[PDB]
Amino acid sequence: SVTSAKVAVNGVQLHYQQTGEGDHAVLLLPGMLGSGETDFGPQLKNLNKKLFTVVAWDPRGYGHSRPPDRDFPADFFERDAKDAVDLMKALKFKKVSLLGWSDGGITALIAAAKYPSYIHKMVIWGANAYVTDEDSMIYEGIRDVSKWSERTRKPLEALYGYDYFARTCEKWVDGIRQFKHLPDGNICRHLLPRVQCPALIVHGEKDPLVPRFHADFIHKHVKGSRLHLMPEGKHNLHLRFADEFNKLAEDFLQ
Ligand SMILES: NC(=O)[C@@H](N)Cc1ccc(O)cc1
Ligand SMILES: [Mg+2]
Ligand SMILES: [Mn+2]
Repeated sequence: SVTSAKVAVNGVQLHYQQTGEGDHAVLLLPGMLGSGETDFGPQLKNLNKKLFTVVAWDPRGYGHSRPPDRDFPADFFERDAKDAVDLMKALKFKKVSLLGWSDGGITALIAAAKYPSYIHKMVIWGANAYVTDEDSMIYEGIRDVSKWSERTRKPLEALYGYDYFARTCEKWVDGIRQFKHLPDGNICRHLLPRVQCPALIVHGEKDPLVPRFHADFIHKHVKGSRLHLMPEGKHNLHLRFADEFNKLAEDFLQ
């Protein structure tokens, strides 16, 4: 059973889902336009409820954390990272582990680096710490939700309605473009060496959105990290291979 609610954090009413009675608190961080409802069903259902207390949050402007509407300032990943940690603190957790997917993995990396005393362990997949020319072709190619996959679009179109979905996606691409102009096309290359907790980087070898060199780079610069490659995994490996992923995550977190 899962409970949904909102809590006031940094001027916004953030929505989140929570389940479990475990003493090990875990936050599930969704990707672009994601939410606990669309990105973490299998985890909120199957992660061990005796071992963990699981929380899946909706970044401001995403999921049900509306208003406000989503905007992408130069520091939007850092703003989400602060909101995520403040949300867990508002929920009274003294320390937490992070499971971050894609943009959520980027967010998790930043949170671990900026609030090291609050993060126990971290599991991230599909994240990229910077943008290259190869990446540009990829994100520019997804700007138009019209060309998106029918199966991948349906859930977001249902949650937000076509208009908000389409527009926010365009604004997301515009936000990423700004990183390309910065030195090293940096998003969080500089924070990787500051992650002090045990980290597990998972990557689907058939991931069509994030080239593997991005996972290799994060693995290289996050001290003590482990890199797990899934031969058949794509970008949504925690959903397509949920039992395998959940087992992997549960083993690492304990
Ligand atoms: N779903 C998300 O959170 C995006 N980070 C996925 C993505 C990665 C790289 C890209 O070039 C484009 C899209
Ligand atoms: Mg450089
Ligand atoms: Mn929600």
